Amino acid sequence: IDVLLGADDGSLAFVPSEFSISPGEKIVFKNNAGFPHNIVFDEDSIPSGVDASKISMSEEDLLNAKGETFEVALSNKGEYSFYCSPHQGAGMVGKVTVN
Ligand SMILES: [Cu+]
Repeated sequence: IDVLLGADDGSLAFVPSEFSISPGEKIVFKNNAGFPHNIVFDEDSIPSGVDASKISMSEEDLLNAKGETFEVALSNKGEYSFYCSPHQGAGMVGKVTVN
C-alpha cells in the first residue's frame, strides 16, 4: 500500500491514514507535501512484543524532500498507531491494522 505524507492540498495528513494490510505487506510512505515528515510507530500502541525501532524512523530522522520514501513491512497481527513527529499535534497521525 502507498501512503502520501501530506495531502495534495498541503494538509498535514497521511493519505490514507487508517488502513488494513496483510502480514508481510509493504507500506511505502512517500513525501508529498508539507515536509519535512517522518513516520514513528507508537511503542505503547503497537502489537506486544513488536520492536518499534525495526518498523519506525527515529523521531530525529526526517524525509525532507519531495518523493523520498520510507518503506516498512509489518508481520505481527494487530493494530499499529503511528505519527509524524513534527506534525503530530496538527493531527498527522494514523493507524494500520495487520489482519
Ligand atoms: Cu508529517
